[PDB]
Amino acid sequence: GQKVHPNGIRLGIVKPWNSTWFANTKEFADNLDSDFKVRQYLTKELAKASVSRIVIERPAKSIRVTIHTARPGIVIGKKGEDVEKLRKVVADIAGVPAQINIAEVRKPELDAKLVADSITSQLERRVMFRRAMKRAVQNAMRLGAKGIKVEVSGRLGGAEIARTEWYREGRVPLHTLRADIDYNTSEAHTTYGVIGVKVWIFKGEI
Amino acid sequence: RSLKKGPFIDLHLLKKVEKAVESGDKKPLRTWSRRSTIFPNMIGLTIAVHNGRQHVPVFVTDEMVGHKLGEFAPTRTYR
Amino acid sequence: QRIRIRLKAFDHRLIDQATAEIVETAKRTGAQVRGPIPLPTRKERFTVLISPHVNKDARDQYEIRTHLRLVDIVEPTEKTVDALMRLDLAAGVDVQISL
Amino acid sequence: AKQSMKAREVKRVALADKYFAKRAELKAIISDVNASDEDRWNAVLKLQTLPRDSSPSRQRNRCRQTGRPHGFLRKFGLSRIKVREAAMRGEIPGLKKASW
Amino acid sequence: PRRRVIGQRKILPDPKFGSELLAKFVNILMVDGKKSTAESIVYSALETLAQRSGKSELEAFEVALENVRPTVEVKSRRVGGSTYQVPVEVRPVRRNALAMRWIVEAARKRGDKSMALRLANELSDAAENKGTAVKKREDVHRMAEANKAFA
Amino acid sequence: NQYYGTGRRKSSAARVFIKPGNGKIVINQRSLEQYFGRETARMVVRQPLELVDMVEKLDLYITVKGGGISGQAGAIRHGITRALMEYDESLRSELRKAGFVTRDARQVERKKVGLRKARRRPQFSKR
RNA sequence: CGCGAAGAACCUUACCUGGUCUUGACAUCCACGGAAGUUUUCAGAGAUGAGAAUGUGCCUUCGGGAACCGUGAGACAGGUGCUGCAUGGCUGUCGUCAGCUCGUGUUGUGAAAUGUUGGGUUAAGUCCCGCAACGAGCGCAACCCUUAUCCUUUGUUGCCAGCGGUCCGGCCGGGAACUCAAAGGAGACUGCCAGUGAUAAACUGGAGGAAGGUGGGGAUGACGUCAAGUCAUCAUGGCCCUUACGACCAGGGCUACACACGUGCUACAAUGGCGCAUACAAAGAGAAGCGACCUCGCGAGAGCAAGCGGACCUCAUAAAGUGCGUCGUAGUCCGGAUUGGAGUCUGCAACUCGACUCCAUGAAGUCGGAAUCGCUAGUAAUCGUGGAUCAGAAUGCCACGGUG
Repeated sequence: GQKVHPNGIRLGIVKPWNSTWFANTKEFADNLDSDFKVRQYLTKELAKASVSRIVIERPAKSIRVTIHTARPGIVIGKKGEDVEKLRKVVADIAGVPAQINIAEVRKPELDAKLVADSITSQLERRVMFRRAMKRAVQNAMRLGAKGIKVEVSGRLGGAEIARTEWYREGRVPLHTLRADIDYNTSEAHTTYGVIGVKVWIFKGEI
Repeated sequence: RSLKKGPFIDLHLLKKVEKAVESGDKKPLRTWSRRSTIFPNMIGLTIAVHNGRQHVPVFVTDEMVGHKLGEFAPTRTYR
Repeated sequence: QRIRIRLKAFDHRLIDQATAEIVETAKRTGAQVRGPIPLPTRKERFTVLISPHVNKDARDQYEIRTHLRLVDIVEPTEKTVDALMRLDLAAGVDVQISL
Repeated sequence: AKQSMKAREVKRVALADKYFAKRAELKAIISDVNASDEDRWNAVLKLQTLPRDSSPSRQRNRCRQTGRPHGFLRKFGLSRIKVREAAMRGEIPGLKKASW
Repeated sequence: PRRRVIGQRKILPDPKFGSELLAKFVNILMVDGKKSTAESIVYSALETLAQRSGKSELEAFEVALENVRPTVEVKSRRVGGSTYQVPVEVRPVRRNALAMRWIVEAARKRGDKSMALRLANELSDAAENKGTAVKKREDVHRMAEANKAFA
Repeated sequence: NQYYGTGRRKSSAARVFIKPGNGKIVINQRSLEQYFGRETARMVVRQPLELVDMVEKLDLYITVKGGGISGQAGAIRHGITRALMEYDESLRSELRKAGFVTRDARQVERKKVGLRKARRRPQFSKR
């Protein structure tokens, strides 16, 4: 069977939204198309910087991007230098005057997006896929993830037929709404087409 | 029907017809305007209207006035 | 003069923090506050086909709730107009102000 | 859709803002109005000579991302497919799954 | 149903008479959830009845009904090819239901003008027992006695 | 004195005031006979005044919004019987047994994606 | 098989005909020239080709650079081209079925087994008791939304019980009770009583309660199954085309019709048709928008023009119902297909091919062979209302209440 998206069923229960601005119907489609391009930019720039999550709010006129990332140093560059040359190409893309922030991520082993990006990276430099999965599971479980499954898919070690090996460890309860199930996803672009990588990460409940 | 504030014709047909009334009748006009109401001033002429490939000769009678040009080129073959 | 503040916002906990600021801010700077009366709540609905090609009965029905609050102020001081103008709330609240 | 077909829906917006939005909104009133002039329209014949893609009728909506003609939704400017992809990440605010 | 042994719903009694058994008759006669116009037809064709068979309006029904009420029916039942019509002694409640239902399928079949005519004449002829609703009860009591063997 | 009840059924919401003294039934400033032009709907607003006594004993002024006829009826029925238990109290025993105290929970089932109505599936074809 | 398509006149468009372009309709890079833009002009079906005017936003260690346009040659672009049997992503399906597994132990040369079976019980591998098993995980259940009772707070644009006044209108003083609105809480757990039962789990009944044994409805779809579906949403490995399979335009086509099937709507009529009066909803939408009042028109509509980003205004008179009249079992005052005439509106444009109105015309059809579908209660049946898509184009789709 097909599963509901575990982020999406849990919005306004235990997960919060990422675009958190109000509009009326004139300017709604435009805000969406701005917020798309401000994310489609900041993903392409900060690929090395290890970015979990780009929140956007819109107070007043102005746009306010928070970034969450494993590596604050490489975004802030030196004296900002890089923060401040992000702002003035963001503030074109919005139209309004901008404001970038940063947060850490303390445990990059427990973010779904970063675990997936990680695994997806290793698969493009031709690492054996069972090692790449199984490192990632161990790493989360020694830093106290209550559980974690990962699930790669489709031409693994350059086979001619697609398969999906997956590998749980601990508890991962996806029909429990109360459960914080950090989830995310990534495509590895290899010489054998794409390989897709899901990652769930239970962290406990309420 | 086009409500009674207008009837309709293309300029490139209107002016090409004013010529071959005024100058004198001739080899037929090649229009693609199928959407154009036959006026009184067009009578007698042969117009050759586009069916989708061939232009098809239409001798404009008195009785045709009011009908559209496209009504006398059929588009689809059938048996 | 009557000034009245229609607050509206997609989150119901975010809006009645922003209300409870404004009811505090007016009372402290010398005014009689009315409300904050709850108006009804536009819930939109979008059904969408869910597969990329065919399967017409596979669907996903979303909603947006828009919560709406009203706060009338009957006695303005000269402070009370500027106390609320200078205030700044969360991003997901939309204020208005009629006169 | 194609790159050509996305380029065509910039071309058709470019015109209809420049022309009809001012200049044909004159002539659609001169072709209307019964209580002023019934002979020197001239304007019906002049409305043809405007470029054909100045009409807003001629504009399709595409999904501002994938360019897909069908499945559009005006509130979001998006295909049903991309609405749902974006909904579930939390990129459309206030939007959740409903039940009643 | 297999597990699900169940109660049943209290119908309101009939507002004119207070007759719970007659409310079931307007329900049976009702079409498309128009209980209104069922009641019009029924209350009418009891006036036309009770007038023309010496009075009592509850009890001109319950004489005509008592006549069509069955007492046995068949209940077809396969043994291994040929199929055995078994007579079975019918319940108290289902007696009325079958009676009421047959009256109305008889009334709905005739060629008088209104329905309140048609009904009145297949409650006349029930009480003086001819017409199609008792020709139904007789051709059910054949089948029970013709297959009395099998019980 | 004014003894009050609310009552509801389907989308109807009746509000029902009970005065002492006499026979009379008002309902959106109309007579009971004017408002309900169906006999079935009349002898369910009166129902609770039968198990409990009235000929000429309490007036009632009532108003009702929403639903249709037999909805509004049932709301009023329930509205009365809340108001009776305000006034007397120890009539609950008899009212409970006819079961007019039970707020009737039945709404319309919503319509469901895939189906023509609440439960009406479309016509299946094997082949 | 009313499926992609939540809406093919042009557009859409991917197809055909003819007419055009070749670093290109779309993007980056370098070179050189011009501020961008504005404004009519004659050819041509149109794409396209030949003409008047105009500033100079900006800084200039003053070269021009940046905004933007054309020209130039190649790196390239482009492809709704092929493969869903190379893929990701997304979906259908068995099936909301109660199952599917693991670790450590044990039995067996071994595949494997045990657990997971047995005795009860449950909607449930649900729970108890047993037993070489002891435990764990994904599922079931719960946690979420909605509906059913009450309480607290808060009263305008919603409300009007008790007060005064009235143009009889909550309309105007006022009221904060009530409905309603939307936040916060309470409530239902086999909790209490009796009996049945291995003192177990549970079951059957009872009380009080708005609701009683998962109270009703949704969301929630285990491991997997069918090389199921989709390269034409998107992404993508490979193959392929590159003065054409790419690109622009006008006209046509996707609406064809000896036929066969699917899914619907309307019927065949007195539980009815037509005419006149008259009552009771809910849920929605609205600024290149909804559009009142009044005036014109038989009508579709038109003219004028308040209000309303909306519990305020508009769409918007719910219809079945009810009362009074009328038709009399007739292919009819049932039925509305078809065709002729005349209009209205949207739109550059209704010929191919839109919807709606008026006058006329008045087919088939008298309840449907073999067969076959849906439904267990506010359900089926029947009655209207709204929405998305949308210039216009709903008998479809999604939603709402009525009767029942």
